[PDB]
Amino acid sequence: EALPTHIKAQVLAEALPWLKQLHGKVVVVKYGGNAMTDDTLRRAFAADMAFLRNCGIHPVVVHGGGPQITAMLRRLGIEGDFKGGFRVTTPEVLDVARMVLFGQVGRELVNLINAHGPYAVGITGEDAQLFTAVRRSVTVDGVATDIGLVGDVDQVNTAAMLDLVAAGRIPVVSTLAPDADGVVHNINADTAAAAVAEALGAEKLLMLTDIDGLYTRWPDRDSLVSEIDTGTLAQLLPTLESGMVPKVEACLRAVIGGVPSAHIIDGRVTHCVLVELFTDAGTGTKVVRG
Amino acid sequence: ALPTHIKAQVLAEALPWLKQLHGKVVVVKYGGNAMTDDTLRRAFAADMAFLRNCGIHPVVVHGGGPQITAMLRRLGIEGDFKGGFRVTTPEVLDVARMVLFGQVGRELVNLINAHGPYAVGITGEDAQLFTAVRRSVTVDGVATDIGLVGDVDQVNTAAMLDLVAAGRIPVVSTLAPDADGVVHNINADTAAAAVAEALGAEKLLMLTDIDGLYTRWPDRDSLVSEIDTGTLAQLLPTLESGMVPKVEACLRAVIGGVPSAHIIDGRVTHCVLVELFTDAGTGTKVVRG
Amino acid sequence: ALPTHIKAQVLAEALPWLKQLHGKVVVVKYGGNAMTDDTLRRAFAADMAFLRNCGIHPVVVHGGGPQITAMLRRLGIEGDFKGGFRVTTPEVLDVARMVLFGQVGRELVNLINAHGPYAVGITGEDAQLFTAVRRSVTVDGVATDIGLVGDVDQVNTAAMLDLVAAGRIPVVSTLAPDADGVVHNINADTAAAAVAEALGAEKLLMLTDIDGLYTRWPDRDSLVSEIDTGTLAQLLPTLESGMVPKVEACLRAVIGGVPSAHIIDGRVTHCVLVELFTDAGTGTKVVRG
Amino acid sequence: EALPTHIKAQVLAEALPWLKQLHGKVVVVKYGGNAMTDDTLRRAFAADMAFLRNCGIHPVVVHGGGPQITAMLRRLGIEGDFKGGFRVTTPEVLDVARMVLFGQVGRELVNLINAHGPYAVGITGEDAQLFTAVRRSVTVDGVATDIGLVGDVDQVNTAAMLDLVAAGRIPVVSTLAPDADGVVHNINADTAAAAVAEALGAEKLLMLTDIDGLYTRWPDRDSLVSEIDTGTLAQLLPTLESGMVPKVEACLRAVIGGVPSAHIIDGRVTHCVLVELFTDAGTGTKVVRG
Amino acid sequence: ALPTHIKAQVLAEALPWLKQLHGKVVVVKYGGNAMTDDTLRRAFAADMAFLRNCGIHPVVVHGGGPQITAMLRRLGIEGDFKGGFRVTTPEVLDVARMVLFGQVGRELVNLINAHGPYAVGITGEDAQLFTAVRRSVTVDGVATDIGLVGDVDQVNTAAMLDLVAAGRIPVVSTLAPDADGVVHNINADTAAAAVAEALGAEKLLMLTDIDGLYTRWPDRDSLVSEIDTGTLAQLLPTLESGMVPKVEACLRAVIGGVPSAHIIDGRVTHCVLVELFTDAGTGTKVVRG
Amino acid sequence: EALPTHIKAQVLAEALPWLKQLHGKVVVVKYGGNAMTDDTLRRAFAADMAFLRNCGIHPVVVHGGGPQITAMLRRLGIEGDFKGGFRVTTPEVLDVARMVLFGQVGRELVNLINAHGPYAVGITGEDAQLFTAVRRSVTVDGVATDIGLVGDVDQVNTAAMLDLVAAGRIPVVSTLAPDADGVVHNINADTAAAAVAEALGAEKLLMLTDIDGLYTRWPDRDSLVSEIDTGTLAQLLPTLESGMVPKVEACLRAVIGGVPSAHIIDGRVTHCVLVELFTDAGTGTKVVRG
Ligand SMILES: CC(=O)N[C@@H](CCC(=O)O)C(=O)O
Ligand SMILES: CC(=O)N[C@@H](CCC(=O)O)C(=O)O
Ligand SMILES: CC(=O)N[C@@H](CCC(=O)O)C(=O)O
Ligand SMILES: CC(=O)N[C@@H](CCC(=O)O)C(=O)O
Ligand SMILES: CC(=O)N[C@@H](CCC(=O)O)C(=O)O
Ligand SMILES: CC(=O)N[C@@H](CCC(=O)O)C(=O)O
Repeated sequence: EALPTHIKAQVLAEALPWLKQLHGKVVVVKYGGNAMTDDTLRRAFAADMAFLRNCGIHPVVVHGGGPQITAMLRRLGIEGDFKGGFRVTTPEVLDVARMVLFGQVGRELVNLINAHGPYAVGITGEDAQLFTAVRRSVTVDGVATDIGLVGDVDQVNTAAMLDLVAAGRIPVVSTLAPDADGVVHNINADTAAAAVAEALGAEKLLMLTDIDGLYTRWPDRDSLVSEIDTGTLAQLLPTLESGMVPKVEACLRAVIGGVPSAHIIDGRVTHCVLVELFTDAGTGTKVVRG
Repeated sequence: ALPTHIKAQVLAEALPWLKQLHGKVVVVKYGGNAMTDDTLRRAFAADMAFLRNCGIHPVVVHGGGPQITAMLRRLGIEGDFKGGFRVTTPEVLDVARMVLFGQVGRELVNLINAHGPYAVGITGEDAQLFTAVRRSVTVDGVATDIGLVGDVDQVNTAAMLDLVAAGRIPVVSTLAPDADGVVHNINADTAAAAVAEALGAEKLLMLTDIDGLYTRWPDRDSLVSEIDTGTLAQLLPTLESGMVPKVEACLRAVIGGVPSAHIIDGRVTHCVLVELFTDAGTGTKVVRG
Repeated sequence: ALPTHIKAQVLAEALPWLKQLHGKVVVVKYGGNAMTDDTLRRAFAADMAFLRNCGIHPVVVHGGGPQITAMLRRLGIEGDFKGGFRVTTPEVLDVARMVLFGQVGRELVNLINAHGPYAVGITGEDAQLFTAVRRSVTVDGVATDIGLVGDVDQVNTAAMLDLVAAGRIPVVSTLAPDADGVVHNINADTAAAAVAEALGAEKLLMLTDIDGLYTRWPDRDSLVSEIDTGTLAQLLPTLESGMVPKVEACLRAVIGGVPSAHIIDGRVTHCVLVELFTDAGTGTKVVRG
Repeated sequence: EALPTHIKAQVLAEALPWLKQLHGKVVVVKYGGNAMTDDTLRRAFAADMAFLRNCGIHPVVVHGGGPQITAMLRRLGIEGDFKGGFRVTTPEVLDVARMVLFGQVGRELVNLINAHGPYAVGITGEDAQLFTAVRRSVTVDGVATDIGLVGDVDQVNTAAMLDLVAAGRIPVVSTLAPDADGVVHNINADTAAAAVAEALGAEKLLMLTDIDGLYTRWPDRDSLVSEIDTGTLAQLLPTLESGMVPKVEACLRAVIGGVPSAHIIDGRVTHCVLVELFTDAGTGTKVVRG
Repeated sequence: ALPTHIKAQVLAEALPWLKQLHGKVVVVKYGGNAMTDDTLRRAFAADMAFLRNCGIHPVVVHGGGPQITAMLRRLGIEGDFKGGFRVTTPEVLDVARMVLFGQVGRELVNLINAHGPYAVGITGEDAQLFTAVRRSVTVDGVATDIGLVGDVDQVNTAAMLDLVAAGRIPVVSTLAPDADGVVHNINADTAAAAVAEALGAEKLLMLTDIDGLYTRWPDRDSLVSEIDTGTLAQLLPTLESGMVPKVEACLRAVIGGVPSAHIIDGRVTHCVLVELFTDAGTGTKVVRG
Repeated sequence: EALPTHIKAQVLAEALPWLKQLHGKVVVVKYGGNAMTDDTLRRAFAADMAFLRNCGIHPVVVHGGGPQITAMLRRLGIEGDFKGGFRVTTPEVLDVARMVLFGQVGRELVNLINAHGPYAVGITGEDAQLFTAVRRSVTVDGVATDIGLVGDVDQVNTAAMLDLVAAGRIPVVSTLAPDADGVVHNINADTAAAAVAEALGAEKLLMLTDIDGLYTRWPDRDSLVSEIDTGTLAQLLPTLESGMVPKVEACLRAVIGGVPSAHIIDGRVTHCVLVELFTDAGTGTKVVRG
């Protein structure tokens, strides 16, 4: 209210280059962290999805739900663990993971976005075979370890996916997918978002995180980088904290696969999506090909 | 081992019904043993792929009462039913939605998708495809609040028909928001009839764990193969409580313009093919009267 | 220098209006200092590109009175105005058309096209997109022939909406043929209102070189931020002659079904963004009453 | 009636793999022999065409009419003969052949199919220049012999043809076609069916015949083959009865030209088309590439 | 040898009629000497290609009475006419259909297709494009059964207009099934008028072996260049029997909404171009009155 | 009136080969000279455009206006000149040129054509960025000379242009266009017509001129040529009168760029367009590739 009108006009006017770049384009947004627990942040995130939609941009939301899965497994008395930052997934764990991600977490996000209109539609790789999985192992200090029904996205039905977007819908993706034999696997949502971004030819991949950005020499807070190329970023990979490794592996996968830029942004900031896309604050970390 | 001239005649006799159903919507209420027995559920999924590959447009509406009850038990959530409806607190809704959409519908989508890229899971929440209005129930003349239980109110018919025209088979979990965004749990039988009417379906099929409608249960000589809605409405107060929702659904759909509704025996492998492409006279057919 | 959390809130607060305008036509009357000052005209063109890149469909109707007068002076053509309209001989029409379509509209098309392939210049002559009917004016009760001056008569709404659906921004020069093919000059304010009504625009924006409607000009305490068409029609005979065409245009558009018309201050950089995506309460909003 | 219901269900269920393979695909069916004279067989054939149509399959019927042509020529007192299994065709014979095939035989089939709906449409290569002919000779013991206005299908308008099928029609093709100079030639219907099958990218070519199938060492009835590759089948060609040579030359042409399989089936069997397509009886003879 | 400025004016004078017919259906009844003489039939086929390549949509309905009679003679089938219609036994129908569709229509399709991929032969049997209803005739007041003779009953207008929109020229043989599937022979003049009305044709052209309508046959001073349907209905009982079907066809078409029907001299090379693109006043034009 | 009807029929019938060649095709017509000053010729030209339109042909009109520009500059007291047959173009001259061409000359032609229906739409390269310019110099006896804001057509938006034609419109093109930096240049209308003809894949380019045709040895009136190949025509280029050089450079550009034929036709003849397209008078000069 206190802000003079000519200043508001200038903020709107400065969005124009970014509206032109994104009009009619796909933007994949990986949604997770505390941005899915704080109620103000969640409603702002959903409003930003409706914002993109009402500018003619095509958002695609890919969500996680690690803590919600862990909580439900505890409530049911199912003992489990993690190893490479991935959840060890028995058939029993997979059923719970799928039921929490698609039947609880994805449902809340669909309903939050739909307070703005008939846009959000929940999907998994199972639906219309929209994408498939291949079982993956993880490295426990150089040795490859079986962790059950954990997968990487293998193939994606680009055409059917873009058909949802053509109808004016915002796909909300829960990261489960069948392999070639129909066995459904749990996929880390960061890696799935990168696979979807590459497959759909997205103009950008946004990854919400609970951090200011990428630090090259953590915990040295002077090591924070606003922009980095994939060559330099791949060298940091052995050095990074285990919590960032999927975020970086996803950025590398997307940008090496042709997505013009991927962005690690602070999901703790209200309207972080609008800040990243329509402002030139230099905030977060931008990854480009190099 | 069957002579080929006999197989040919079985196939040839399907032709009148292929003609009647080609390009038409068929709403199938799926539940009971057809959903839990492994032979029956695989045959049901195959029958959905069969309809799809004849150019027929199936729409599956599924239930999941026992699965919900089992999960509530595991989580220690005690609840009641009233007038056949589950008393739905916000906690019960969350579990119901998570079981129906994240477990039961998921099993059917995967079973159907073994045949091709056809099944898509949806609730009324998705693209606001349908809405709910809160309903009460009258237990001994008094209207009773049972929480977040709804009836299907409005349906985006155009969007639904676009889905089936694109060759998808909607697998519908019966949850939907009201006008204020509050998600309600809807009884799946009532929902299937509402969807059948809204989409202008040519048939409503209601899978049940019984041979058909008995006027004098359990006497198998009281079984009715075909009945009009007028007579069936008179029979309704006399029927066993387990059949009431099935009959109320058939009545609503057929009075709402669906040419026929069918209570069919879901214990029979390929019950959908038997009902649609054969003139066995099995189950109970409901027509307008 | 502005904190990022403040920029975010400015952007977030545009969302209700992005929703209201997405896919809708907005007719903008462009003239006055917004058309001559180099900072304002570049911001106006950028605002048209802004609307286009939000999926909104702007349609610009421009004036050019002073530019016409200047060219007539250079060519030695002496003429008059009557009742605010230019006495239009065939010679005056040729100059008016050449200045409006071949000079003024050309500047705006090029300014907008610095942002992309959007602007297309058109008069009613092109594809017979709209027609004129000759009008007279009454000066002291007597109806006076003022030559080839017209009002917008019929509009090919379907063709115009096809243009904007294709992502083009029509830049309209206000000239049009009558039923016999004779091209008339149309006052741009009256034309913008006629186009807004014909296209079913969601808003009509009228850029003016004033803060808004004053009931007691020049006293800035008589400024009206919102008014209904009934009260505004009563105020009309009392207003300064410079505001009469602006008010008559708003009245015609809103009585003709446009949800709201806006007299906004074209002296303000980005006046279009301010009006549409901000709730500053600036200018004068006209609604049906 | 006596057949138990669970058996009927199983027969229907076993059609599913073949319905999936043929849904949305073209199937060319060459119709001829006694299946066009017996009234029960003819109505069953037409019902099978309506069956395919009402499963979302796209049948294209190509018909012959050798005996009907011969009968009309006899009625008119026009003397003629055969040489390489092909009719010697003067201009006078061509006019009669065209009038009988398109104006009599094709008309009966169109009306039989249309008892089931508005599907069948009669066409020749003349109509919309749907296909052209090139004059062909035949070999009389190693010497090439002119037999008049007899042709092979040269080019086919694949796009216009598929447009008829897109409108939900079942083309009924009489095998006459103009050459490049407009001279209409009579084309053997077996060879024309193979040319149409190749041109339309058909999934299968079905050839109705008055025989159990292909015998490799006729008349040894133990030489009947249910499946044979084109390499092996081409070697039999000099050995075969003159009545089968067009059936085999058509199968070879279609399958070498990319049609996944061609089938010689017994047109004496009611609903032979349904038996072949939706049953795994192993009946008839299937030809595949080898 | 003709001066080029004269050719230019002949071409320029076609423009009003190109405008009237562009995108419109023209139904042409083809028969008589225009169908048998080799110069005339080649010019007729070329004129059909001409219309097609102007964006006009010709639909040809052809006859073949003498050809049918000749084939029946060769086959030894004796038959009669009654009231101008052929007594149609199943045997006569088979020959009529085989001659009309398998011989006469084939010649025209091939002649037209020398100019491009345009002509397609169809009867009412094909895709059930039109149906017949059995008709009798009254010979001296008594209604007489004449076998499988029909009138055009219903027409799939949408399917026919799809054909011409795809750039095809339908060549129609006048045979069609009734409601029970029985194919009837239809008089081609009556059929052409029924098709013209059903397709909303802009013109019906009826080629005839005469200069036009004579009120006092054979006196060439009784020739009528234009007449309204009211007066022409009064003249009908007075006309020679050979003109009756032509006049009854024009009356039916124009009373059924076709703007004009034309009896034109098929003995004249390029009679179709002369009628449509020239204002010679030749033939007889029938308009509503 | 005096002309017998069978002669009129034959004139119409002889148009048929040319109607078949042009149906559904683009024809670019450069309109200029006295055909834009004589009132009978102008109305005949507009009628010929409506004629083409009502035969299903797609005309595209490109117009000039040299004398009208010169007249307006004189009225305004702006001194200017020519050098290589091109107008020396200051910013001041460009503004007048654009205002006269688009706001006066193009307007008269649009209204003349529209007396026949809703067909003509005026456009410049500025509109929807339909085409761009690159500044060009001219040769003054072997030395390259800057003549201000004069351009050649550089790129053309073929798709957007054909969209206007698909709606049934006749584009009337005024030859102004921006360069890559937005600076609008004046383009010689002959060269622009050739660029548009090449870009749209036109079947023919027609250039109205005030001459009988191309003379190879002017003024020898026996040197008039009805047809010439581009190889031979390029050799004449150093010899020709300065007034024909753009006409020839345009024909060469169009035909070398793939337009099947370009035609220099006498704009002094009423209905010259119909004479050229639908008559085989051999009039004018036809240019083909060689
Ligand atoms: C394989 C794996 O770890 N999946 C994640 C899915 C959700 C997320 O990525 O946050 C899990 O927690 O089970
Ligand atoms: C309101 C209500 O009881 N809904 C059902 C939904 C499942 C079903 O109908 O089978 C329930 O058990 O919760
Ligand atoms: C009739 C009339 O006065 N037209 C205006 C057009 C321009 C404008 O409205 O600004 C004129 O000054 O000629
Ligand atoms: C060339 C030739 O023999 N044509 C065949 C056509 C019909 C058929 O193949 O059965 C004929 O009998 O004349
Ligand atoms: C019923 C009838 O007489 N039909 C006509 C068809 C041909 C025509 O009209 O020229 C006939 O002679 O058989
Ligand atoms: C660069 C140039 O000479 N343009 C031309 C445009 C019109 C025409 O070609 O006739 C001019 O006269 O200015």
